[PDB]
Amino acid sequence: RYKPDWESLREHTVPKWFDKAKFGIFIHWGIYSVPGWATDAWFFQNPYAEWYENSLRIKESPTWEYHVKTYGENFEYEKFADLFTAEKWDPQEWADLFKKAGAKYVIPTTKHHDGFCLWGTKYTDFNSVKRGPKRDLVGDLAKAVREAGLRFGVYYSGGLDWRFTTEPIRYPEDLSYIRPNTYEYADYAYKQVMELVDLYLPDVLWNDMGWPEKGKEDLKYLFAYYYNKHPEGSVNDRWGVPHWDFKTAEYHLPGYKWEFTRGIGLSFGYNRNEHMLSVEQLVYTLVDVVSKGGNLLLNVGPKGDGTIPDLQKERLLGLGEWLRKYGDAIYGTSVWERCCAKTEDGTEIRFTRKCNRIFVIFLGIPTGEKIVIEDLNLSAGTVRHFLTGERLSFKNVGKNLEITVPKKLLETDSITLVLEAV
Amino acid sequence: RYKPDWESLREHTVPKWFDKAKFGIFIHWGIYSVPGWATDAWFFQNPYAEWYENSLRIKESPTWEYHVKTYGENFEYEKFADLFTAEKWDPQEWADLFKKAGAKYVIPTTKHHDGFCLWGTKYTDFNSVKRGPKRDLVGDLAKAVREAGLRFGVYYSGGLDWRFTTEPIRYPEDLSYIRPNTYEYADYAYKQVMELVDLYLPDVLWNDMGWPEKGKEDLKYLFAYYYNKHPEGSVNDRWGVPHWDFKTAEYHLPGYKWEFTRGIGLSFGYNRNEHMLSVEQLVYTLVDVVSKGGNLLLNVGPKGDGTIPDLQKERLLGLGEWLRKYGDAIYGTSVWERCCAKTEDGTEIRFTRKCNRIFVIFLGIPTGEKIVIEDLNLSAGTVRHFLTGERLSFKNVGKNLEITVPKKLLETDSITLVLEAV
Amino acid sequence: RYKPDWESLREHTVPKWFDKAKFGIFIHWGIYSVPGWATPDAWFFQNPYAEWYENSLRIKESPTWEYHVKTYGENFEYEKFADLFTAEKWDPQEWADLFKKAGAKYVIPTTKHHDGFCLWGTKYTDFNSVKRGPKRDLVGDLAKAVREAGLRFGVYYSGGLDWRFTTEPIRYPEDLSYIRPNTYEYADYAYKQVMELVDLYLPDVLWNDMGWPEKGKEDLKYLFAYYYNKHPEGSVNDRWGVPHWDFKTAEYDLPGYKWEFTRGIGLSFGYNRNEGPEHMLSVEQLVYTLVDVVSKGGNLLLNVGPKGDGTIPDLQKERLLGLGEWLRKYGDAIYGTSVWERCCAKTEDGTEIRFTRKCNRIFVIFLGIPTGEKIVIEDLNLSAGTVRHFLTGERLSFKNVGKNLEITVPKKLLETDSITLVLEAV
Amino acid sequence: RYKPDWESLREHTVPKWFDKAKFGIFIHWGIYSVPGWATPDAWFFQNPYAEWYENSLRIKESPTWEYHVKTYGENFEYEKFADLFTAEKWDPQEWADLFKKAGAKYVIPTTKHHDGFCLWGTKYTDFNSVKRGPKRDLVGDLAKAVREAGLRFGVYYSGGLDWRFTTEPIRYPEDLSYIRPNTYEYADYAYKQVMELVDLYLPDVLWNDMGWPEKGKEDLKYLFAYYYNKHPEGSVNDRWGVPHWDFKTAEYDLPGYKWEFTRGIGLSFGYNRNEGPEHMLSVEQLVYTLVDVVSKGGNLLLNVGPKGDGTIPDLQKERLLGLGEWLRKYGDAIYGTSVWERCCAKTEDGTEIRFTRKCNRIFVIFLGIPTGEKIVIEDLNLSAGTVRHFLTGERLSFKNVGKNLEITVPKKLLETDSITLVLEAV
Repeated sequence: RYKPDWESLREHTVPKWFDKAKFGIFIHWGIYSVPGWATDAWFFQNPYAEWYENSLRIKESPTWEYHVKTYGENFEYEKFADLFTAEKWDPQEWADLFKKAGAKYVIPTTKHHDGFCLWGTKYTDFNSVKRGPKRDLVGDLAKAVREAGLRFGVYYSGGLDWRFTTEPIRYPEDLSYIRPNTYEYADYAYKQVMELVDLYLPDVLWNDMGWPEKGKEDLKYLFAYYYNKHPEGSVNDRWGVPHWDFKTAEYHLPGYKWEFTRGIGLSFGYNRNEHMLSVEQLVYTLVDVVSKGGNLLLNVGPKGDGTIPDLQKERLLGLGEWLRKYGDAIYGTSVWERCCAKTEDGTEIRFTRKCNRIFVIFLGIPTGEKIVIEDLNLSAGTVRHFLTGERLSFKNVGKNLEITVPKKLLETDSITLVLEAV
Repeated sequence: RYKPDWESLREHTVPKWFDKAKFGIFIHWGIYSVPGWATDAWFFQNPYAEWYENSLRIKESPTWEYHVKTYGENFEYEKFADLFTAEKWDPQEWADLFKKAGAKYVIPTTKHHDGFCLWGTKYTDFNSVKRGPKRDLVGDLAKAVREAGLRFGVYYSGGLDWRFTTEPIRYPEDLSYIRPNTYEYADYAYKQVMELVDLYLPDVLWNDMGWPEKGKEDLKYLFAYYYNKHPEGSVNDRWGVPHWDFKTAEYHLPGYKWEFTRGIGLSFGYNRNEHMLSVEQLVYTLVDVVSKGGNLLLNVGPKGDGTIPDLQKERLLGLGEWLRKYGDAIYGTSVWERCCAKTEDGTEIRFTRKCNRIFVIFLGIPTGEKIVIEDLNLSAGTVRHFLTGERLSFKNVGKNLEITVPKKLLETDSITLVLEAV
Repeated sequence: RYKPDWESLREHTVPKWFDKAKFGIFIHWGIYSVPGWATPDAWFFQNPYAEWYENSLRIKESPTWEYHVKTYGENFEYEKFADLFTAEKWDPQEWADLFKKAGAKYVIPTTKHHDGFCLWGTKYTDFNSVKRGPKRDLVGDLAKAVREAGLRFGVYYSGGLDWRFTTEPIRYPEDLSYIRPNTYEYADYAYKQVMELVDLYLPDVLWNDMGWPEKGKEDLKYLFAYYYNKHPEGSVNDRWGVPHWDFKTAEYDLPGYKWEFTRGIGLSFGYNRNEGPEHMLSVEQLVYTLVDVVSKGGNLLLNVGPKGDGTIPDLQKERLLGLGEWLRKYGDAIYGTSVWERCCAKTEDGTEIRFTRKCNRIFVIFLGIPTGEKIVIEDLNLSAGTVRHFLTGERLSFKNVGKNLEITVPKKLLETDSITLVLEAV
Repeated sequence: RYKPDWESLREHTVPKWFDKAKFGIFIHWGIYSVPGWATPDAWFFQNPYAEWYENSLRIKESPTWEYHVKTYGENFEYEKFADLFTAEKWDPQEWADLFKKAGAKYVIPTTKHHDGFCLWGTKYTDFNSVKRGPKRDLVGDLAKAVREAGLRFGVYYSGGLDWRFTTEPIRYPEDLSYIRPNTYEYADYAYKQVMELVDLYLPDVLWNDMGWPEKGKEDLKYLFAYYYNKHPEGSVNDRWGVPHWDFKTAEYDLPGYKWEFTRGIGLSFGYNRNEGPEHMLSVEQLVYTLVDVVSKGGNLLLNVGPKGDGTIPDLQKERLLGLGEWLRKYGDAIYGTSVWERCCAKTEDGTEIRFTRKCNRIFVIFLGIPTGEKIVIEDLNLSAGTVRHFLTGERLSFKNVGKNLEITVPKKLLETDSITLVLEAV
């Protein structure tokens, strides 16, 4: 039984499925998806479309100029809640896209910074049941995501809620005082995350932007309650308290579990003006992250009508096809003695490990047969072209390792050459 | 004038009437009185009928099985509030029962763990004025209790309120995190106890299960306000702060005032399945408690219709008759140099003291005339059969004391032989 | 057993002996007693308290600074009075028997006053009576003498103030909020010294002064639990700045808690040469103070300021024995009493009256003796039964007359009392 | 790099070596080892722990107080055992090779137990092994010997308890909440001493005991960051009373965190003369304890209590080598394993069973060897593939039969095992 203090809660370690999953889908979707527009002066020129309302409150910004042109100056940001009808939304079609993309978990924004809630919460009427789609989007997405056999978590903007503030964030230091600040908000955040736990029992609680100072001691109780109901549940590292199951990162060997998050593009919310990572670059991000002990949480930004855009869908299916082929070198693997290496050509290389098996993943395919890995030595054994299963020649030449893999096998690979030694 | 800090409030000592009263009546009565049913796995097999709702939230328990049989699985615990009509309730009949039982104070549950309030509180509609009896039960019981010349206090479940939680207590350690937890509850508890003070000015504030952590500093102010309005008021020791007027106990020579509480049976709330303490055993509990500096708070559990059950009433009237006879050896007494002694026969003995007078109370009546009290010596004087006032022979034989009391006088006593030395 | 948290420590109520004691002796005695001198907003510039001599000396051009420079010299540091403090003619058995005869039930000397000098052989400083002037453990030897005479023994300790740890004087009352030792080192020192007093002498009272250092306040829940588990009948005053205390103190309806009034037989606490009998209370005024305090639920802690050589001046000796004769006589109306429903009344004439209580008996103590047989107490009625003259037991005639009470005491029985007419209602 | 705040310090997970180590040696050795004596609610009056000798001695009329007065005399203070502690026949290379042969992967001696005596040349007290009996840095010389044998080296430190700073004994368990050093001085001392151990010996485990002084708890976020940045493979137990720890401890579904069970080969931790083989575990019981602990995700920290002269008694020596032979054999089922889906099972006969895991392999360790070829494990089914006898590798016939598991192991292969039948599922 977990107790509500930091010493006891650190008994809860990252669950097995999370370390083994490797790849998950972030979904940023709300009333900001309706306009879906973006471009130290970062907040004046904000490339993140989820931040639309903040950008709109800055009357000197490009966002305000776009809004007046499109919707008119008398159109409050709140009004987007009536436009957000998600008419073309099919949660089974989403889940199946995510499944074929190779994802093992999915995490939608239940409430982003703008305070709009995508479920039928009883602590505010500013929600998707009373407004917009007249629908519990979190609950319907959950059923569908799990109908596809995937795990389901929830994002919650605990640290920011612009239903509780009026002045915008213009500079990064404005974040230290433009927060809800009240005891009432601390209660509200606690009650809303407890509600998500009771209604949807998520496998991940993914907070953002810190937790209200007045509510930090509540998390002792919230985590104990969560873990005692759901020990395979997990918690990210954005609460500003001394517990977390995994760390997060946006810039990118650790002994702790962590997770790298980014959009297919730059923006997390849908952005009309959009800069995208090719299929190839997304494969090299996945591999590099997993080789260093991490999971990749890749963000999809749907449109207001519930459709995932064209350029996003095709990057995701291209990722999933590469994962059906090279999945055994990704899923369920631990790190090696080191993550990295190069060739004389200048091709980078990444290692993973399932038992005594170890996978060597090239970020690219070498032109030539004779490949020379700088500063690697292998202790005897047998080494194979993973994809074909074909035995290859190898010897140790000094500090380097010489391997020759036929042109025949190189042409079968897609995006990465993958080998496998025992 | 009392100030709101612990150093000043400890100037408030237990008032005179409380130490002199010796015997009070707990009354556990609410919507749980309607079903009135009970049997480390204590919470699965909970013999306390007040805990019905908690037991019902455990779907694997005998309570849930009884409830489905009797009321059906679609019957919410809250629905008992409409059944709780207290139609046969007569508060003057209660008070007069308590008076003849020998009680000097009465304490009903204004709000137990289930959160239902027996007065017309303005901070929730889950109360006896809006629901059930359409009546202020705390206010009517108060008037009647004081019409009989008795003092009136209030119990309040500050530490537990199941209107603010959904998950049940299964194990004792669940109590450390399954509490309301919010700032809103801390305010609610403070406001509701302030309301009881303003409406009913009780002579005892009897909290239960601790006070919300977020509200503990409020009690500085609440106690100062209470004492400055009502210096003869008193406060129990279940707030989890550094002040109290008397201690409480459920298991049973101290320099501090305390109070032992138990049901006539095991359960505090009415329990169909019910194990009762005979009249005799209740007399020996009273005496033993008072001889050690305590008061006995004995609990009555009425039925939903407002009647105190048969077996409870008869135990209470049997207690009160013994108190009309031997009351001067109980009421208004202080402890002696020691509480206790035995005879060679093995009969226990207890001492009390009014001035230089001291009472020797046997838990039983010896068969024989010659009685031998082990390890007692008396400094000269005169020693009498309390009930008859008759002088007796006595001498000191070593460390023991020999007394002979005629068979004639022994037969007049009921339950206890009582003597009196000067 | 007591545990070290404030909630648990409230279980320790005031010991029955201290409640019943009613009267005890303070003793302010130290190296300040050697010069033994003070003057007849600006209290610290013209300090009439001889204990405060070093502080006054630190204030250039104070009256104490005049008397120090002419009498001892400017180049003569206060610390060196410790070698002049020899206690030549000290006899602890002579003190303990004086105090016994005075009616006192407990005795409390200053083990360390504000100047930091310790009157026992503490191991945490050499600035003490064993290494310096007396070459004697004064606290220990007085403890034994006091205890052989059958009295309880407490210790005073200046926790909040130690001038061995500060240089700058207190000039104004607001200076007390910052001119303190302030260090963690000082907090440890104070804790270790009071633990040492507990272990060596197991006193019946721990009487701190001037608050406890802020950094050491949390230590006191450990020290109090430690003290009480070794000595359940121990007691603690209210000058530590923490939630727990056994009795309150003061130097200036009734309370339901135990408290203690303290004052000198004279004005100054430490011996003052420059203080004649005009600043001293007579035997009458001392009995009136005792009765007044006791009727309000307190003990009186009366201070005696001895000379550097260990003798108590005759003036002070005299008043103590006079008090004791009155207490040998009227003691059954003082010792072991409680408060009545009210403390006070007065006659139409103007003689103050005070009340105490032992069970159903009620003592009516007049502060003075009326010069007429017909006595009218204003604004009092009695529950009646019988009212008698306390000393002889003789029943008197009395009647409630409206809001007042009327009572006939023969001149024969008024002449049997000393200082106070005493009656008794049952 | 690690930063000094609890949130940042959770980044330091338990080092892979400690997770994989499975078995280490405690060594309780000090001046208490000289008398080396204890007895066969009231645990402190009749203490069977020889380490606690000084505390027992402080309790007048305890069994330890009897044995001290007759054997050494009443006037003989516990402190002077430090001069009798000479470690005449101590050889650290002999210990380190015993421990190596026993299969241990780490070794942890008491650098300072509750009595405050330090087994290294600390500069913060003279009450240590360099200035006193051994005239030797015992911690330093054992560290080198342990490290030359290829083992990891930790340090035990009694932070929460130091009897050089308290006089009064622990008589009851509630006394531990207040009879503590309590000063800021003590908090500084403990911090400086453990920083000194870090700087001198850079241990692989910091094993505190009895909590950390409350006034020093905030220091530990600085000390932990300091320790880990100098030594990332370092580890810290859970007896400091702060949010951060690397493994939990105990002396009495599975956990997902690392923990450690500690117990003596006998009852007492420090050497006890008055303790024969009836209070000692056999080789069988030690292997059963190790397996049980490891199947539940812990290491076993087995304590050895050496004599004052530095020798380990033959009884204790014997059991260690027996264990080691079993671990030389079945080590691939212990070292570097993890927990399986469940710890335990039992046969219909009643032989307990435990599980461990290396990748896809699953070891079925019987606590005992069945006396029949047909074996029925209750309430278990296997994912199957193949089940083989671990030692020989030979594939066995097996079938799931309802809720149980059936398995035929020839008598020839049952006779190849020592103490435990071991199987293996792939």
